[PDB]
Amino acid sequence: DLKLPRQKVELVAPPFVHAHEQATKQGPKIVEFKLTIEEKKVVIDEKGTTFQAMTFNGSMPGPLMVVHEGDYVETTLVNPATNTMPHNIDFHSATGALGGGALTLINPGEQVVLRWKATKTGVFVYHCAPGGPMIPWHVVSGMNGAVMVLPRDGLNDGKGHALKYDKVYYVGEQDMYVPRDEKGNFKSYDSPGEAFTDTEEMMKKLIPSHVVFNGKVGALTGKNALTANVGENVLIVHSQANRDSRPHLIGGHGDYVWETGKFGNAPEVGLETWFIRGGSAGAAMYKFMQPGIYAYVTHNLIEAADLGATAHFKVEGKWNDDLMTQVKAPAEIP
Amino acid sequence: DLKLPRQKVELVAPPFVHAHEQATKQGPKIVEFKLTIEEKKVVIDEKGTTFQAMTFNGSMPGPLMVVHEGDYVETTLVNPATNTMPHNIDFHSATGALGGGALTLINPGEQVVLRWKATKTGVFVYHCAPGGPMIPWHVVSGMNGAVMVLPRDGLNDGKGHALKYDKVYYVGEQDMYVPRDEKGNFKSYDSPGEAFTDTEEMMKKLIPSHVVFNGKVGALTGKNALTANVGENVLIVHSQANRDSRPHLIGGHGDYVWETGKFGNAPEVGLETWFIRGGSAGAAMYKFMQPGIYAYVTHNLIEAADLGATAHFKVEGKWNDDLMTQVKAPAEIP
Amino acid sequence: DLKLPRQKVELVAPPFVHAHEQATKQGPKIVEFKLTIEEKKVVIDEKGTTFQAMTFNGSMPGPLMVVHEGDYVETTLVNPATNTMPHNIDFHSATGALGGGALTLINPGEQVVLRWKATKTGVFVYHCAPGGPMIPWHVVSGMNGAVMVLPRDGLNDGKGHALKYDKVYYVGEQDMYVPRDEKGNFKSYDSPGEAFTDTEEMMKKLIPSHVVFNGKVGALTGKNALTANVGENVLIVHSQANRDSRPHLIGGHGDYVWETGKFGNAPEVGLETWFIRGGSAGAAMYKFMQPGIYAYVTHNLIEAADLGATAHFKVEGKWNDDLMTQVKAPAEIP
Ligand SMILES: OC[C@H]1O[C@@](CO)(O[C@H]2O[C@H](CO)[C@@H](O)[C@H](O)[C@H]2O)[C@@H](O)[C@@H]1O
Ligand SMILES: OC[C@H]1O[C@@](CO)(O[C@H]2O[C@H](CO)[C@@H](O)[C@H](O)[C@H]2O)[C@@H](O)[C@@H]1O
Ligand SMILES: OC[C@H]1O[C@@](CO)(O[C@H]2O[C@H](CO)[C@@H](O)[C@H](O)[C@H]2O)[C@@H](O)[C@@H]1O
Ligand SMILES: O=N[O-]
Ligand SMILES: O=N[O-]
Ligand SMILES: O=N[O-]
Ligand SMILES: O=N[O-]
Ligand SMILES: O=N[O-]
Ligand SMILES: O=N[O-]
Ligand SMILES: [Cu+2]
Ligand SMILES: [Cu+2]
Ligand SMILES: [Cu+2]
Ligand SMILES: [Cu+2]
Ligand SMILES: [Cu+2]
Ligand SMILES: [Cu+2]
Repeated sequence: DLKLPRQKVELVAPPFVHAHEQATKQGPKIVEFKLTIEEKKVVIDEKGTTFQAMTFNGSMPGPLMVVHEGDYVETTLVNPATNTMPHNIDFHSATGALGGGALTLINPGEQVVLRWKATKTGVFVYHCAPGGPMIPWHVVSGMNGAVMVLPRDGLNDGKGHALKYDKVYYVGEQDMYVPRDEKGNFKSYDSPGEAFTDTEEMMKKLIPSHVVFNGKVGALTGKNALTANVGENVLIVHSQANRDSRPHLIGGHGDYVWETGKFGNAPEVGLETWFIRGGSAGAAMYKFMQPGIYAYVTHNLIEAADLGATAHFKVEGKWNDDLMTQVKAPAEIP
Repeated sequence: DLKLPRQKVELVAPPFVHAHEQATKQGPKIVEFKLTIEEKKVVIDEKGTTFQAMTFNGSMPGPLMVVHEGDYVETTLVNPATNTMPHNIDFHSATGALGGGALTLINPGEQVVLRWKATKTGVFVYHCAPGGPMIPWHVVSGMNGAVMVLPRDGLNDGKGHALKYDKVYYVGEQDMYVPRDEKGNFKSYDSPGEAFTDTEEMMKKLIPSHVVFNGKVGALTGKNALTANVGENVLIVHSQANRDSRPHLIGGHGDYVWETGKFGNAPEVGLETWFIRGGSAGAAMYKFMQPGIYAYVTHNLIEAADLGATAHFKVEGKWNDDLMTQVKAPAEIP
Repeated sequence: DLKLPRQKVELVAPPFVHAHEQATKQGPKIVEFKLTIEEKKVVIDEKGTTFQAMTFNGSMPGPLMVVHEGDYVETTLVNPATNTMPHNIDFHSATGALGGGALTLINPGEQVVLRWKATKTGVFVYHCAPGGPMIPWHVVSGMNGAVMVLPRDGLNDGKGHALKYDKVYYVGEQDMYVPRDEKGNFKSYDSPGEAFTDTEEMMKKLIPSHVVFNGKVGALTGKNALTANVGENVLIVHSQANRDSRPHLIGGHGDYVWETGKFGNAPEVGLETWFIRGGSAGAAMYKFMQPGIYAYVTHNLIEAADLGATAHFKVEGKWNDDLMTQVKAPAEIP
C-alpha cells in the first residue's frame, strides 16, 4: 500500500541522541521506533526522596526520536502486563486523532502500532494523554519526551547559510509534585494509584516540589556532565510538557535559537536567556569559545539552585584572555 | 467637525464574532458600538460553584469588536442603575488617557461616549480599570474582552501572500479566584462588595481556583463545541487580560501565528504551542486536514484538565490515512 | 599588552542612565567602571515594611552600564569590610568563567578587577552568584542590574532605518520574599544572615510578597515619575533577574520592541504588552503622541496594583483630539 523503504532506529537514553544525518540525500522512508512503558518508583534527589514515575523506555524524559521532513514515523507502543494503568501516546508533530492519542490507548498486556507523516519541521513534544484528569497526572509523572523533524537540507540561519552541529543533547525538564506529611517530610507511596489522590490535590495548587533535568537532581553533573571542546557547535534541545522554562547557559549564549522550536522560522541570534512554553520544545545552538565549567539552568534561580534544575558542561581547550581576563586578583582594598 | 460616514455594529456573544469584511475597499468610517455593564452572580463549574461576575454585555469575555486600520471607534458605555459600582473602559488599541479609562468613569445610572482612532493593527485587550486595587478585581471578575483592527488589505504571511480566514472564533480565557471556607468548599457571596475582602486576599497569592474559556468549565464543548470542516481555514483569537496562557490545538498546529497579536509583524509558522502574555491578545490560524474531535487547551495541562481550560472542535470531512493511520489495532503482546 | 585608550564612566542611580553616545565614530576603548557592594536594611513599601537588601552601588537595581560593541569593559568590584558576606559578579553579556563569577569572588575587605570584551549587542543582566543556594538569595535580595551594548552605528529598525532615542530609562523589577509571623505581619530581621532561613523557605514556594520597580512601592511616581514630552522617543530598558514580567505602557504602545533584548534581531512593532524572561533584559521604544499621565506596569494587574509593580510617566504637550476624544461626558441614561 505505502511502498517505501523501512529503517529501524535504536533509541538511546537522554541526554544522548541516536545517530542521524543532518542534511541527507535519502528520500522519504518509514522510520520504525519502539517505546515500552515502564511504571517504577525512583529516587529524584540527593536526600533519597522517592517518586512514582511513569516513563517511556524507562527514562525521564523519554528518548528523542529524530527523522526528516516527509518521513513516515511508525511507532510500536508496548504496555507490558507488569504495569497497572492504560497508557497512550500523542505526538505534537502529528496531524489528527489528538496527535495519535485517540488511536493508541492500550491496557497492560497490549501493544499498538501508529504511523504518522512528518509534515512539520522542528522539535516537538510527545506525551501520554489517556483522558480527563489522567492527562496531567501521567505527564507530570514523567510520560513525555520529544521528536526532532529536520529539513532534508539540514538547518539554516535564515540569512541562506547552513548551520551544522557537531553534537546534540536533549534536556528534558520535569516539574514534579511530591506531597509532604504533617511533619513536613516528603511522602512515599506503594503504587502510582495510591499516590494519585495526594498528588492531584498538590498539582491543582500549581507549585512543584522539584524541577529536574533528566529525571533527578544532579543528573547532568559530575561524571554525567555534558561535554564539549572550544570550537564545537552544540545543539541543545529542551522540552517541557507542562510548565514554562527559561533556559540559560551560564558563561555562554544562544548563538542561534528557535525558542518556539520550529525550523520553518529563522532562529533569533545572540540570546542570553530563552523561553520554552509549557507543552513545547525548543532548540539553541552555541559554539564554545572558552574552556571550563558552564551551568545550564532555568533562570528562575530558585528552581535552578533549590528545586533541581541545573546541569553542567565541562569544556576542554585553551583560555582566551582577549574575551575575558582577571586583570587583578582578589586583594585588600587600598 | 469629524465628517465621516457612520456604521452601526450589532455585537454578538463570544465565541462568535460579528460580521465584517477582511480586505475592504471602504475608506475610514466612524464605527459605533454599545456596551452595557452587567454585574451578576453566575455558575462557573459543573459542581454548581457560583461567582460574582462583572461583565461587558453580560458575557465573559466581552464581545469582540472588529474594525479596520484608520477607522474611528465610537463606543457608548452604559452603567445601569441596577449595578452597584463605578466602571470604565480602557482599550489597549487606543492612544492617550490610560487607553480611554481616564475619560470613561461612570457611576450606576450614567453613560459616556468615547471615540478613538485605530492607528495600530492587531488584536488588543480592552478592560475595566477604575483605579488602584479595583483594577485587578474588576478584570478578574470578568470585565475584559478584545478588539481586532485589520489592515485594509486583509491579513498577509509576510512572504506578499494573502491569508484569508473562512471563519473566526474568539476564545477569552479568565483566571478566577474563588475563596474556600474552613470545610474546603467554595464560598458564595451576596454581592460583589461582600466577595471583595476574601477575593483580594486570595488574588494576592496569585493562584487561581479556576481557569475557564467563555466564562465556565465546559462552555465550549458538547453542543457548544467550535466547528469546522476539513479544508477550512479558521482564525482563533485568544485573549488573557491578567495572566499568561499557552494555547495548543491538540491534533493540529498553528499554521500562521501572531502570538504577540500584532499584524505589522509577520506571523510565525508551524507552531505546536504559542504564548499569550497576560494583558494581551494573540491570533492563530489553522487549516483543518483531518476530521474528528480536537481539544483546544492551555498547555499547562493541570489548568486544562482540572481547572477548566479546555474547549472542543468537532470537524467534519474525510479521514486522511496518508497523514496518520493505525497500522495495527490494540492487541496482546506476542 | 592590550594597548587601547581608557575611558572612565561615572555611574548614575536608576532609573537614569549615564551619558553616552548612540552612534559613535570612536573605535574600541577600555571602559572603566566601579561597583561597590552595600548590604543594608531598607523600607520597601508605604506601610513601613523593611527588608534586608544586598546591592551594587547601594541601589536596586544596580546601575546601567552602557558601552559599544567591541569595547572592553573593565570593572572594579569592591566588597568593603562593613559587609558580612562574600560576593561576586556575573555578566550575561560576557563569555567564559560563568560570566565572570568564577573570577570575582571577594570577601569583605577585598576588591577584584575583571575585564571582558563586549562581543554581543543588546541589553543583558548582571548579578551576584556566589554559589549553590546563595545564588537565588543574593539575586532576590537585590544584587542585580544590567548592561547595554550598543552597535557602533546605533539602533536600527531592521527595515535599514535608524532608531534614535531622545532619552533612556532603566526600570529594574525585583521580586522580593518577605516572611510573615503568626499574626500575619511581615517580619523584620537584624541581618541578612538571620533573614536567610525564613526567606529561603518562602522562596522555595515561588510566590513573592512584593514586586517592585526601583526597589520600593511607589518609587517611580509622584515627584519621581518618569517624564517626557509629546514627540519624544523614549527607550525603556526593563530587567528581571529571576522571574518573568510583562511590561505594558497604559495609554501607549511599544513602537519598536526587542523583548528578548538583543539588537542583532530586528525589533517587533506596535506591541501592547511584551514579555521579559526571568534572567534577561529587554528594551522598548515609544514616541509619545498624547500628554497626561501614563502608567507603566507589569500586566499581571494583581502584581501591578497590589504587590508594587507600577511606575508613572507625566507627559507634557498638546492633546490630540483626532486620536481620542470624549464625544459625550458622563450623563444620566436617557
Ligand atoms: O530559517 C528559515 C527561514 O529562512 C528562509 C529564508 O529567509 O528560508 C530558508 O529556509 C527555508 C526552510 O528551511 C527554505 O525552504 C528556504 O528555501 C531557505 O531560503 C525563510 O523563508 C524561513 O522563514
Ligand atoms: O506580515 C507583515 C510583514 O510583511 C511585510 C513584508 O515582509 O510587509 C507586508 O505587510 C505590511 C503590513 O500589512 C504591508 O504594509 C506591506 O506592504 C507588505 O509587504 C513586512 O514589512 C511586515 O513586517
Ligand atoms: O535590526 C537588526 C536586523 O536588521 C538587519 C537588516 O534586516 O541588519 C541591519 O542591522 C544589522 C545589525 O545592526 C547590521 O549589521 C546590518 O548591516 C543592517 O542591515 C538584519 O540582518 C538584522 O537581523
Ligand atoms: O530499573 N532500574 O534500573
Ligand atoms: O501525615 N500525613 O498526612
Ligand atoms: O441573566 N441571565 O441570562
Ligand atoms: O468558614 N469560613 O471561613
Ligand atoms: O544609606 N542610605 O542612604
Ligand atoms: O511569629 N513567628 O513566627
Ligand atoms: Cu500514561
Ligand atoms: Cu500535548
Ligand atoms: Cu468595572
Ligand atoms: Cu490593560
Ligand atoms: Cu552577593
Ligand atoms: Cu544569570
